[PDB]
Amino acid sequence: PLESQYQVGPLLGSGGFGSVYSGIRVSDNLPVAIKHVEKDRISDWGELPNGTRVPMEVVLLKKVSSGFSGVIRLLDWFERPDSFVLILERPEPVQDLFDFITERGALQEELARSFFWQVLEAVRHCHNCGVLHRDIKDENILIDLNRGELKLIDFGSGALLKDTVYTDFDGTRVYSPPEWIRYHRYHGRSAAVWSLGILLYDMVCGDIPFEHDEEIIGGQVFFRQRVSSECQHLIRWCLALRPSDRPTFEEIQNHPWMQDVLLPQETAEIHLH
Amino acid sequence: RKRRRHPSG
Ligand SMILES: O=c1[nH]c2ccccc2nc1/C=C\c1cccs1
Repeated sequence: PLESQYQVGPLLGSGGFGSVYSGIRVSDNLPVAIKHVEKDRISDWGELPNGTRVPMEVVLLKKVSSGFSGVIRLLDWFERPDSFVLILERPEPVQDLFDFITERGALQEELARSFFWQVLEAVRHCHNCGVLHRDIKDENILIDLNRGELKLIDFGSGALLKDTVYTDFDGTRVYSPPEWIRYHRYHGRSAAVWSLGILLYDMVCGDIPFEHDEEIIGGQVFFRQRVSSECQHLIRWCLALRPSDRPTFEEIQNHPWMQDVLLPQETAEIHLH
Repeated sequence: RKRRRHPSG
């Protein structure tokens, strides 16, 4: 029973993802986050091996929560009459990357390189586990400020990864690719790479490049901060209008701008402590 | 200029 295993603290946030509380597992005082999702609000459903009908978000989290990774891991979950409750890891101290960029402004390229590298490794892990997040953005990335490690959250818009076309989408429109805007069609990996280009611009310029549909489909990336030529090239490559012109994850991580990445501990000591 | 969050889900 959920009520006796966890002590519930303050609300951390609420929105399309449900309501999330700070918590502590009474068994070992382990810090957790406690996410409540209303059953009426669950779009896609899935099945566990046991055949239990659960939100898709639980299926996806289970697929990516084995072993260590840059994903906030699902530790347990419960069904209630009108909702599901998810028990998630809670690193401490933590700040999401949206708030971090708001407070710090455009990030030094060394710091953006370290963050972006870790996001790539986490997204690779998801895809290797058969999971497409479909809502990569700074808001859905937590920074462990002491360890210098980034963690993906909020798989509520995600899907099982497939090689055929997607025609549904409930992620963030300003991170969505022009083929979705124009045709309501996209493929998983190339749409993910588009959102990663948006994210990288966001890091190095201090905000996302596009706010309107016309800008998303227009194909013009104006740089509002000084950004190195190598970094601009990688961003513009990720934001190629034609999906097949975008880099693979391998090509991103082999890009000249991505070389000589800092370790997480170095990232924390230089930029976060 | 105004930086803002963008809801999803
Ligand atoms: O899945 C999560 N969704 C959140 C949405 C809004 C606010 C907080 C959220 N924290 C989550 C997970 C884990 C956390 C670990 C440490 C802080 S939050």
